[PDB]
Amino acid sequence: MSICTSEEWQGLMQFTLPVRLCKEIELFHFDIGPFENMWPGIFVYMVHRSCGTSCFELEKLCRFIMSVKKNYRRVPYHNWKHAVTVAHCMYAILQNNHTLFTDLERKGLLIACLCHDLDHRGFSNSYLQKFDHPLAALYSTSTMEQHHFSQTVSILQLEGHNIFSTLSSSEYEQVLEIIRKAIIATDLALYFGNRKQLEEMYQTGSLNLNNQSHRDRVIGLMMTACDLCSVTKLWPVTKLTANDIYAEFWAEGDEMKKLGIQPIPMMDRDKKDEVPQGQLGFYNAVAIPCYTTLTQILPPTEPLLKACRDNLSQWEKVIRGE
Ligand SMILES: CCCc1nc(C)c2c(C)nc3cc(OCc4ccc5ccccc5n4)ccc3n12
Ligand SMILES: [Mg+2]
Ligand SMILES: [Zn+2]
Repeated sequence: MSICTSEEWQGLMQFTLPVRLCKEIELFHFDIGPFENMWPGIFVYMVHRSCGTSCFELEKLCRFIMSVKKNYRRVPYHNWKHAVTVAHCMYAILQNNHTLFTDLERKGLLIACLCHDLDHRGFSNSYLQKFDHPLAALYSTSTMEQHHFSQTVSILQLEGHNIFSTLSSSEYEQVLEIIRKAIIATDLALYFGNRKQLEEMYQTGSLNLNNQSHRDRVIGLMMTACDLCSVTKLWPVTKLTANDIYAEFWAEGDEMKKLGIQPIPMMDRDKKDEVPQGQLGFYNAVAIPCYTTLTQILPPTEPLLKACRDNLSQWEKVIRGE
């Protein structure tokens, strides 16, 4: 497992954020894209702002973040950029719904988002379970996500990395649970059930944030919303991100071909033409319903729904040749 150098976490301690970035970070549609060098410092800032400067021991935090960074691989999409992207969206939702969530939860959720794709390979849970690869035997379901959490704990177990040590064993065990459920929730195979339950609970008015299982379900949908948030950016960022995703999908399809298996059209680079229709279907069946139910449960998150509506509109425009 990769460990940051002495030169990386200390430099991060030194980092400060420009004034104009402080303002824009608060926007849902903010794109971290153009600020690569500043990405670690952006997360620190977000953590300090959301949780408090007294929250974690700075030195332990810097080690943790820079070591998380080194455990993201050089893959087209499920990389370090994705991790910070997802953490930022979480920060925006949390800032607009601050007191609905406890100190511990905001700490856990921010750290969970950063680590939620730790050591991703560019391969889906479908690939691994239908090939093997020991990970699918180690985790029969949810599968990469179980691996991501395993990695999260491993990095915490590195010397001077455990940011949660100053917590009482009660709060400590809780924050791990928060992180575990939240990371697992990022398996999209689970999202569909989750959103139906939440839809059912909201429409009937059963929904109660004092109810832990309800609260667990809300957190998981927030995770889905953050995980998918590239659909909520300005169109050219969304379109550029779509390239990265397909780069990974097609590379998975290519390894499948090498091993004598036909991949689905989504992972088939020969089926490039079907992308806009595939996107349209993803927005209609996944993204739109996600951000709709989210807006219902958390009204301040509506700009997320709006941006996704806008991007759906764009994909429709591509389909009809415009
Ligand atoms: C697994 C990553 C989840 C995810 N995060 C984002 C942020 C996206 C985004 C933005 N788009 C996604 C599109 C998908 O599949 C859609 C699809 C379905 C059938 C196809 C057939 C041929 C060509 C492309 C197809 N695409 C599947 C997952 C998508 N996705
Ligand atoms: Mg994932
Ligand atoms: Zn992800």
